[PDB]
Amino acid sequence: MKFTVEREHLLKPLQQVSGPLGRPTLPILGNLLLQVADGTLSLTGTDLEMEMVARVALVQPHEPGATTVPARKFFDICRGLPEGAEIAVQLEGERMLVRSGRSRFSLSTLPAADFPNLDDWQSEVEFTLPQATMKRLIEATQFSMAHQDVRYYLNGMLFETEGEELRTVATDGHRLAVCSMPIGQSLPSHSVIVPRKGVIELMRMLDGGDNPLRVQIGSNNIRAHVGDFIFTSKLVDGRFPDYRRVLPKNPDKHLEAGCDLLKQAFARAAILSNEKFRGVRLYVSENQLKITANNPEQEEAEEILDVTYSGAEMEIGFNVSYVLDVLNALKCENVRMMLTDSVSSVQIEDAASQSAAYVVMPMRL
Amino acid sequence: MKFTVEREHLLKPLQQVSGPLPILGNLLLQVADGTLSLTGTDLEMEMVARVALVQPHEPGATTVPARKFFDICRGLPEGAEIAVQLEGERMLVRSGRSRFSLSTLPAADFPNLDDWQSEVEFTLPQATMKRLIEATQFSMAHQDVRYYLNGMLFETEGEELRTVATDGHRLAVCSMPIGQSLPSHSVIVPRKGVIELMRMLNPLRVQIGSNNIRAHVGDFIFTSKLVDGRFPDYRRVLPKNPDKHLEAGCDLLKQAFARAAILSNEKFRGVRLYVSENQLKITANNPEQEEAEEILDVTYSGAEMEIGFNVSYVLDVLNALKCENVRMMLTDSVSSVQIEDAASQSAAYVVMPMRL
Ligand SMILES: O=C(O)c1cc2[nH]c3c(c2cc1Cl)CCCC3
Ligand SMILES: [Ca+2]
Ligand SMILES: [Ca+2]
Ligand SMILES: [Ca+2]
Ligand SMILES: [Ca+2]
Ligand SMILES: [Ca+2]
Repeated sequence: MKFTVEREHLLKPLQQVSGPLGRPTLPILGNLLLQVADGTLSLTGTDLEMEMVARVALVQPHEPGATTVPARKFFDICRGLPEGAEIAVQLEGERMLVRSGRSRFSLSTLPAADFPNLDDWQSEVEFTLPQATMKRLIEATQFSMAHQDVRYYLNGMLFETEGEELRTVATDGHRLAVCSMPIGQSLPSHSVIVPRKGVIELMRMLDGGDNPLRVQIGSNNIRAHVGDFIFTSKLVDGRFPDYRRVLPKNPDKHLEAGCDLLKQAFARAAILSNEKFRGVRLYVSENQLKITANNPEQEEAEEILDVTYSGAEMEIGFNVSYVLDVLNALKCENVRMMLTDSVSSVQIEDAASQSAAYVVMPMRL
Repeated sequence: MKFTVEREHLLKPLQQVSGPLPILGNLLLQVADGTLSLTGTDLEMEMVARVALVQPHEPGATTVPARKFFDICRGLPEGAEIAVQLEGERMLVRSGRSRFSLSTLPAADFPNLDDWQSEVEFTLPQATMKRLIEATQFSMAHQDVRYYLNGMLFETEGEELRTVATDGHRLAVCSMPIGQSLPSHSVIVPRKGVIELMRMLNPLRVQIGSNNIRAHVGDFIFTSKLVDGRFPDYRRVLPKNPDKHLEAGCDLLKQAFARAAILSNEKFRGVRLYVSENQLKITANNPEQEEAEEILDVTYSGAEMEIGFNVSYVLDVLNALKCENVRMMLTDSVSSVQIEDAASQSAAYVVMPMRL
């Protein structure tokens, strides 16, 4: 194996493939697979559940072959080299030698034959969509995912195809987020759970260019194709909850308010809320919302806002962190809070769009 | 106590006094004459800020949580007026239609530092004191049992102010002329107070006493206790005669160190240096049998030798230097090495050799 590549053509691909890799349990998991074949350098990083592949064209003389080298060490060397540095790489048995100017580097290798290989799988549904659409879908729901839960299925994100739309669903049991976006393609119905790190990697590969994203989904796998990068991940088997049964059936009390004004009022009030439970009180009356928070230290905050509201008065408690999470994810001018009573969930949406909806459970305080 | 003041005039002062026991997490607010005074402390050091009050005000003093009162004022929108009044066991904060009642502790209970006399006084530009601290800060010890090293020596001599810092493995010296005739004096400022003095940096007026150090800049006053101990003489740490002189490009030397370090030992990162005529070879290796080598064009001419260095110690020096050319003054394979900028003698750095 032999290749010479300019620093900047190797740098970003190296960062991408290293994504799925802190403390590797076994030595080979800390390594990247390098392959030179048909004038192309393929790089691969894995964690047994997912793979990130980068393909790099070779304009300089090269020789076929494959080896694995430490990801972090090889990335650090290339990054450390000066801009425009020519990086000559050759496999020499047990070591891979890296040369650039009068800089010399020798890396430990493990056989390419020993590198983990995710089994082949048959695609069942395929569609293309803009990178921006995928970014929107992930950023709207990502925060609602559970962290290291025993209910493994909640630690991921549901991906749903229905009609002309692609949909994401995330919930941690306490609060729910759901976002739908049209893609202009007739789709069958699949409901697959994408793991936590898979959601991160999907988000990582969107460089904000106009390169379309090609998505393939199977019974047990998902694949995402952006530019010269191919991401494959195994899916999480389980029974993910339906969002249609979590959405409030009867929201009779609709409140409309400025998103940023609601956000900054909640943020100021949060300062004096209970440090563990993060509870804020909401009193809603005609065209006005009052936000109050108190902690065991006997401290009190109060905020008063002009809103649009015609319904009956009610008092309701919320975990302020959940509300602030929703409002930061919406990033719009006007927000809509769909209420029922003090013991039922709220539905929070963008006032101008039904494409995203949020459900937060009420709180006793 | 009662005052109404613009948000703009509180933001900067609040940030400075929240720099440095339950009462230590609070800020002392005093209203006297036509001034609001804000004080934060950690028992060792103290930061006082003054802000003028033109709106109807009432004199008095209380204490309120530092992080909370700051987060409230900063959380409010720009152009907001902030009305504050003490009402029994609570301080009421009002702006627009935002209300805040914070828990209080009496002003009489707030820990004030003992009164002390100034023995040495001098004024110097902000940029000079920044320069003096920046050049030596990294060489301070962190949690060493030798408490006198957990800080920085401030020395006056002739017309110069000098900072010295050492962790026993590497030492840093920097001298700057301030244009004033000074008495010879040395004091040790605690590392926490050193970093605080750095953040507040229009001349700075400095007052040094037997057990305290004070700094006046703008409308802020920083007072800190001194570390009571005997600090090592830098004059005896500098090598007697480093006859071997290596001159290298600062950035090239930096990058060649950072790249080689990648393949050194993860626990104690060191590189080997082979010096010959107009060439420097930087090598490194690890328990995985991995090797790095960096060849550099330099200016030397002296005798060939091999010497190892801790990567972090050298990089720290080169990052402080921020210059074109670095001069490395060597003696032998087992002795300390002096590092300086090639064009200036203001700063000197001494690093122990490392065995690899
Ligand atoms: O390596 C050196 O030149 C060196 C020598 C030193 N001798 C002493 C210290 C010291 C530091 C260095 Cl860097 C600090 C504590 C007092 C005695
Ligand atoms: Ca080799
Ligand atoms: Ca003022
Ligand atoms: Ca000032
Ligand atoms: Ca030699
Ligand atoms: Ca050696």
